[PDB]
Amino acid sequence: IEEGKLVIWINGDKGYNGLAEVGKKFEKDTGIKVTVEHPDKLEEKFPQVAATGDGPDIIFWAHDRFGGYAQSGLLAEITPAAAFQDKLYPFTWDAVRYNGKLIAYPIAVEALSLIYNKDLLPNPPKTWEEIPALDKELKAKGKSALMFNLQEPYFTWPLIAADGGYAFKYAAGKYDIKDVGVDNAGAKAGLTFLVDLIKNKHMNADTDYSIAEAAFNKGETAMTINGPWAWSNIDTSAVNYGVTVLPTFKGQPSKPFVGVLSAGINAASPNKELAKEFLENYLLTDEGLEAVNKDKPLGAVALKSYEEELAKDPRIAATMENAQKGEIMPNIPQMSAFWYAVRTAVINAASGRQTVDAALAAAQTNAARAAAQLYDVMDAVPARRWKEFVRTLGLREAEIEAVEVEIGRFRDQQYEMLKRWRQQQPAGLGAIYAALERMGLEGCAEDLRS
Amino acid sequence: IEEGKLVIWINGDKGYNGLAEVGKKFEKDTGIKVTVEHPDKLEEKFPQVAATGDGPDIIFWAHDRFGGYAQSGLLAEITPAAAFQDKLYPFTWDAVRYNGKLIAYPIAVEALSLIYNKDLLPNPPKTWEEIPALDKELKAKGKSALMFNLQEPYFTWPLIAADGGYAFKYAAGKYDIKDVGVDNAGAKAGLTFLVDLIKNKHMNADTDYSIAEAAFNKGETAMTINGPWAWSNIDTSAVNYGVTVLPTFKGQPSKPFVGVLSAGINAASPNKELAKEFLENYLLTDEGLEAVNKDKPLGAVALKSYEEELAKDPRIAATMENAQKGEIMPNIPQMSAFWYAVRTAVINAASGRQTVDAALAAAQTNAARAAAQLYDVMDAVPARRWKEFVRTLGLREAEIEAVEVEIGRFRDQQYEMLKRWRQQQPAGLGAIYAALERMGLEGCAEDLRS
Amino acid sequence: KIEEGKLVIWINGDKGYNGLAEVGKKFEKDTGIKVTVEHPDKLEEKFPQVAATGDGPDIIFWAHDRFGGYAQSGLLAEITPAAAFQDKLYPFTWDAVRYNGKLIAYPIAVEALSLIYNKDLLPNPPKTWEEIPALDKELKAKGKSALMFNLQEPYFTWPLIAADGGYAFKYAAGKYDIKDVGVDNAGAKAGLTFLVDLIKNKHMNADTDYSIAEAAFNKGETAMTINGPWAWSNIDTSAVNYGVTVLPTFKGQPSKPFVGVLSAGINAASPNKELAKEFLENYLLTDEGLEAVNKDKPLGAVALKSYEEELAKDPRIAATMENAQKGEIMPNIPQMSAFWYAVRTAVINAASGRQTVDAALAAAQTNAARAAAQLYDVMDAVPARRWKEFVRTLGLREAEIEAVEVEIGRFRDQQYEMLKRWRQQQPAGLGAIYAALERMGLEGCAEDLRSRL
Amino acid sequence: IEEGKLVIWINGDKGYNGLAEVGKKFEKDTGIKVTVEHPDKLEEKFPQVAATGDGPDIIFWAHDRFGGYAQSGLLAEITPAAAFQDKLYPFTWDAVRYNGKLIAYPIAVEALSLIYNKDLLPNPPKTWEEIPALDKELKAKGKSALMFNLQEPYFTWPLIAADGGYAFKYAAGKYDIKDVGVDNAGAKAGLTFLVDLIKNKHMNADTDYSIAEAAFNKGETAMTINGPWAWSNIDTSAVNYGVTVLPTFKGQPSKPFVGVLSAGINAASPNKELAKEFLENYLLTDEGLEAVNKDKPLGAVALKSYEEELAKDPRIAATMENAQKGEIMPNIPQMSAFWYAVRTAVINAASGRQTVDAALAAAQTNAARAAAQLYDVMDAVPARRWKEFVRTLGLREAEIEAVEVEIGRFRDQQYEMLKRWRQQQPAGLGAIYAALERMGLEGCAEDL
Repeated sequence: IEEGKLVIWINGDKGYNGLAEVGKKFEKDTGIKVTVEHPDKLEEKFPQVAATGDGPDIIFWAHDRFGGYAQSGLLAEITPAAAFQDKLYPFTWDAVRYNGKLIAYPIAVEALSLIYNKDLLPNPPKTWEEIPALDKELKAKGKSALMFNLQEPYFTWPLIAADGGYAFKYAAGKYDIKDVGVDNAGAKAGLTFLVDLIKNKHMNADTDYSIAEAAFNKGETAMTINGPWAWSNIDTSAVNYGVTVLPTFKGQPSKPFVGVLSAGINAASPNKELAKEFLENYLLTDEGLEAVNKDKPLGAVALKSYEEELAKDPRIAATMENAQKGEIMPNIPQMSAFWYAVRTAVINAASGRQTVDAALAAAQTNAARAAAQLYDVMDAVPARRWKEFVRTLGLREAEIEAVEVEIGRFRDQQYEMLKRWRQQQPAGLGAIYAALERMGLEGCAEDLRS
Repeated sequence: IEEGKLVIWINGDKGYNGLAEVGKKFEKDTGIKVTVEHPDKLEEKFPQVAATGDGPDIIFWAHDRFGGYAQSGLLAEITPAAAFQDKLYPFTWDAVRYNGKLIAYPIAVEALSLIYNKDLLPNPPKTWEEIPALDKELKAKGKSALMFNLQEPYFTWPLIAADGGYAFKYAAGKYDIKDVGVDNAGAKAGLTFLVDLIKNKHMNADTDYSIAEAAFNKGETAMTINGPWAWSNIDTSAVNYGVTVLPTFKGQPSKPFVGVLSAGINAASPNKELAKEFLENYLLTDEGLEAVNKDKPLGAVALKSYEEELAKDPRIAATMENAQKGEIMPNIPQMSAFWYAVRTAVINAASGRQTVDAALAAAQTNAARAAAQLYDVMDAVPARRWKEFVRTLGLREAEIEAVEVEIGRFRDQQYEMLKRWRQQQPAGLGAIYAALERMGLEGCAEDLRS
Repeated sequence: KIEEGKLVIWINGDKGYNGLAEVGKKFEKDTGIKVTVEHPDKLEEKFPQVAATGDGPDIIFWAHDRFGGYAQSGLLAEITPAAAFQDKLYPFTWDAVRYNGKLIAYPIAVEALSLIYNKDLLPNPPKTWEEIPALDKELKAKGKSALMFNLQEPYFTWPLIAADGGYAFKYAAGKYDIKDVGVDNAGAKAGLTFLVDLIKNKHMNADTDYSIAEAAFNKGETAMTINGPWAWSNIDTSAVNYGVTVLPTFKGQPSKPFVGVLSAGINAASPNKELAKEFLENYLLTDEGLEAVNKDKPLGAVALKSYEEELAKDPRIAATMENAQKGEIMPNIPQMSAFWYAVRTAVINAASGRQTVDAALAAAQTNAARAAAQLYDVMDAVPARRWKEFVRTLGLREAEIEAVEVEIGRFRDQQYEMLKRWRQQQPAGLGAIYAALERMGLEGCAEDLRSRL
Repeated sequence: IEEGKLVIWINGDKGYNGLAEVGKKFEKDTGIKVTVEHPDKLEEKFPQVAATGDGPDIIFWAHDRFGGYAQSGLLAEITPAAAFQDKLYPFTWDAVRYNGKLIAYPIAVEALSLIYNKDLLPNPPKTWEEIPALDKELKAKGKSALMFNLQEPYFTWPLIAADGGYAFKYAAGKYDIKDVGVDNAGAKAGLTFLVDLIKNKHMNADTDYSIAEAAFNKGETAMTINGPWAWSNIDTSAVNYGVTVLPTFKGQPSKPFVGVLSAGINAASPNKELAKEFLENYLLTDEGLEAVNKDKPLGAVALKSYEEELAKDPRIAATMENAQKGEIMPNIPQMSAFWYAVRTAVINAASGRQTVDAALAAAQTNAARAAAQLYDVMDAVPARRWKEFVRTLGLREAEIEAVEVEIGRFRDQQYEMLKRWRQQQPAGLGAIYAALERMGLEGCAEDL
């Protein structure tokens, strides 16, 4: 990397024009040129260019991917003054911590909230338990009380976690990966309540993001569950809506997963604290944070001073309230195995394939097993290119030869090769992604995101 | 296709500008404007657009692929006067014959020849038997007598056929498919002679086209076996070279396979007698072939009058001499199973995996079975995209479901789907290729052309 | 190496082999040539193995469907009965022992499904399938059901699927047209849709099998079942007072059960074909010879007319024959195994809801002539680790094995291509796979595969 | 099990009639009837019948299988007085030890030795390094110096271990599984010496047990490597032979694996006090051990008093000398993964498919991986009976469904089921054997 200069990588949906503008208020005080760039698959190019010792000085992305980055040492430890740490809400620091050391600056905070049609329903329920009675009263007008995406567990989790569910237990600054909380009594209570809504025809097991977003925006439903990304389409529609706290369940808050957009500094940067005075004293200010929000809104932000003027908008105040009541999304890569197991479980419980107890007991076991993720990779790559693929991944021929001399069948060898490769190299630095391009299988890469 | 104008498709390695000039005098006498276009992957685009009723009026391509076209009735039958057929060499007409009917006009003919470095070897051997002694005499000089591609059976076939090998017996104008000649005494004699060269380290089994063309063009070897397509890179190269007849084996001539560049006309063209007036009266003349040859050389051509002037080049005289000693390449679809079988046999014989008699006995049985080609397709497509692939091929949902309800395991379903599909749609109309690009997996497409 | 100047008969152990032996020793008491009757185990599968060598018995007794495979591999001699003798037996029975226009066996007995009803729970059995839902309602108030029969095997559901116009393969000229299957036509959809409707209206269960249904009827828990004459013995032992009658009509047309004919063929390698034709025509296919076998174990209904109207004084036997004349002869071609496989998938899937009726029958239509499913079953019946030993024991040559392995890479693909190539040289089905698995000490795999035919 | 009675299970290979005589001198002094029985594959029936709480009171078997038994607690812990333990050779006690606890009584000792034709070679070499030079001198008379089984690593191991090979490190009473020693400099030295013998045509890579036994018994070779089980077939032949210490390599002794025939007591026996009184006071004595030796010879025994009388046979003294210079075979179940890796490694080095260093580096990794054995199990069971097989093994339906909900392909599911099953049930209790027979798959049982 070139020294005496700052280069920022920001996602293209974000307010990159306003961000660069803070860089000119920074550059006329020191003379440091800021070029902000919005490459694509930035999250996925950054760890590959950074493993060489190259890339940008500051990386902007959601906090969950920063834990994988920090595991292979691609992010520098940050050392904000204790006075500066009190300028941001404390839970945002938990999201940007990895094995006891801070690795980035929290910027904006995002969580699900309850969105309701003010015309069909002036005062939304404060408890999940009220919703079945209110759905019956609304079905007399061809309306329903609540529709939201029941296919992805991100949307059903706030209820499954309210009474005591959790993904991976967090103590001592580390996530215990063999301590998952989807089989406890609280998760069973939440999923059973969600399953009960479906058996009492208050919701349909087939509702997905599209069906629910259409229903709410066409006035057919009184409430939905969605994040600030969906506020734009509700603006276009004629619906007059409000955003508010998620309903309690058994008296406790729904816990949506919280995602924190964060600014990390490259461990291979020579300008490490010339970058951090830009973040602490020029961007994480009331003035500099407004330049980015006026380009494209950040939603709710971690810096208290600017949050208290943005929270003059009840929508943003609600998002923050829901975030402070929620659960920080773990920044470890094992979160993918968790989503896979929990998604099968909610699908299976909602349809009757499994009881609630069987669905969650299976998800409990399968949340720590990585096999399913590997078998999917093999079936995303054409078998004629299997050996080339893991050579390109970086598994050395000694390990390859060790597999081939005792494993006979071809598929068995590939699984054993991929399994042993994942045991040497943790996810996720975009390695599987980077390999498919050097083989000319971007179509296969493409599809393996989905 | 538009009526009252001609569209020709010719490959880009061919002299399309000179052909266009022949097409421009054609319009000075006719008023019919002729457009020459050189799309890529044309062998594969033509049968797809022609099944539509579309495409060009005339298609220029190697005669072997016209048998598949003619199998689906995609090319118009031609009936040139006997006076005109006597203008071209008689064996070229056999190459454009299919089910007793002529389906194209022959243009140029090409076959392998012996290419020798006249500096390291003034008088090339007339017999294969001379070569071991001459390799000894040159390996004391750090060079070798002969290197040629031993990976593709196209190059080894002239020796296997000399003493009595043949692909499918040709009697009365039709190929007997339950009569294959790769297990006879002559084929075994020819192949063990080639294996013995390897066991005496006069050649090594991993020489391919790249290795051998480099070796000859940098002067490391005295002889190679290659076609007229390789002459120009030898021109740019510093080696002073000659071309002549292939060596005999056991006193009989080597029999290379002959390929004929041919011009068929679209069975769905409304401009068919305008197409046959252009080929018969303007292109297949000394003047029209000279226009294309001055653009890029055709090599040896089928029209006797112009071949007797091109043959003042010993290079071209040799190519025709070798073609007349060889055999026309069969244009039937079973030729794919044949090449697949024979390539396995030569590779396995040259490397020692099999004895000569076992390699040829297998190639004999496997010569008519196309199963192997289907299994390769399965491992060229990622299993995640299988169902989209056979839908895109045109296999209907009733047949896909009929397979899945009866056949349990995944690979078995994959094969049964393709098998049933190939029974309704013959090869090779470029269906499998067109489907893969249209899913955005050309990476899989190219690797399957390979 | 068969014996001359002697007769050896093979008959199944359920049949009356002692009675057959006396007509065979009464045959000798006029001829001087003795007949040994033998009831081997799995005779049906040992015969084509020893008969392909040129050995085995001179006469083979078995169901007619099993003889078409034999006659295609030339293991049975064409028979030449006089037209006068040919007129002594019911005409449709001769259709059953015909293959490529030539007669290949002698018909002896006839057997088909019938409607079996509890005379105490039900004085008048319904004569239409359409009556059954109303009468089932009426018995479910008394803890009973109207009708239970095996819904796992399509042999038992076919009579209803065939009533309104279903058929397996159309039989014209002297051959079955294999590209003319009749399980997707309007009549099949009507019959199968009626049967699924019985299930979704809780008048029957999709999981009823032969054991469940025989138990229910024989303990009086259900008023009707559908079964053939083999099951009459267990209903006799039970206390149930039962009758046998014609199957119900559907849409006004008769139920069409499949007809099976027990037949006597002669070994193509026997030197005693004239001695065989002498015994069957003049000693067994007579009223004595047929009463001697019926005296040991009942044959049911018989093909020779003179004796049938003597047996048909038993209403049970009269009903099986009436039902047989209303049905169609089971095709004796080898594609019938693929047919059963396809239709059984279809009835199972329609009755359980995995498929709609339109789709279940459309798939069986396509799959009715394809044999691949049976080959993939064999691959998963043999442990992969013993595959090469298995195909050697079948008789597949090493050149064929090696030719597959050099061209095809993946294991399953090689396994199928070997069996596929093996089946192209050796036709189905002479029980070769069964005999090979036993010679390796894999009887467990052997039976587990016979469990499925 | 019946109380006030002894039931002993011994293999039909051993002198069971002589054992029963020791068992009736026990019945005339106590009044306790002893039945000795030789069931078939008792090795596999015992852990199945012992887990219900049944089976025999005393089990006689090779010490290797007792570590699996002790891992599931099927054998009683013994605590013989130090006075008794001093009557047997001390290394034999290490073989009947598991997690620091004694689990059986050592009876007999067995190890490979160097067998030489005293006619073709009066004084055998004491050194492996002498053998190439000595082979050339014998190949002038159509003979060879040495042929032995090179397909099973049991026979090649003594030389690979001489200069520093080992399977798993033995700390104080447990084998460290994150420490395998077939990649070290000494293992490479021994295996390279053996490959060199092959590349210099002193041995052929295809020699197996029969070829080597034939060659030695037909007089065509001067030396072989084999155990005392082979002395009888060499007696039958006309060859006049001797038995001696294995050759040293780089000055250090060859270290063969030693196996100890041992007597364990059923954890469910109500007669454990009577079992130890029979073994301590009646069998493991000079009187009682020769009563079984008269029936069929034990070889070398663990009891010093009686071994010093049998070691009057130079054949037997050599067997013991080789065992005291060798190492006890580990009784842990991970030894199957070890042999699998090492057998591939020696084969591939001997054939040229791998270099010595690569073959040994591969076996180093693969010695701790059990995947290969699971895949082999799947291909021994017909796929139509995979799910029934995993039920019969004892994997519970919740774990089966957890696989079926997430894993798509059938082969993948059975592998995941079996791997998870092996992680909740250790080897080797003969479970896979018991399951295959209860399904009617005896062909599948034997072949496995």
